[PDB]
Amino acid sequence: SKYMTPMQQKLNEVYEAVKNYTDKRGRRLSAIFLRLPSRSELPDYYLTIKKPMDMEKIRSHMMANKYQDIDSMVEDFVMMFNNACTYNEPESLIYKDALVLHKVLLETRRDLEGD
Ligand SMILES: CCc1n[nH]c2oc(=O)c3ccccc3c12
Repeated sequence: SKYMTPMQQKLNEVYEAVKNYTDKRGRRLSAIFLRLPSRSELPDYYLTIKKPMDMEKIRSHMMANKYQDIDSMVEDFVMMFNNACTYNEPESLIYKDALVLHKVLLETRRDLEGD
């Protein structure tokens, strides 16, 4: 009950790798991605993005034990970063940060392929 299954441990490790990542200056890139603002605060996002995603949604799904494999969680992260890179321009910091975290995600999945 305290003890997570191997799949649960792996899901958590991937999630935490993205969440905890800090650049060389100590900035936690996940900060902005934790929770989307509301429809009144970010209207153009909701009018243009088909499938809203934030890390709270991912975390809630993980904590409900609803991901069956690592690929399913990775797909939600990838959706989130592609959403960020669709809504925001390439010159923007949120776009750039999404690309870094997307690399962190994939590198973490690859680092754990034998686990
Ligand atoms: C202002 C917050 C923000 N602007 N553009 C965004 O794109 C996103 O994909 C996203 C995902 C989770 C939390 C915030 C944002 C976001």
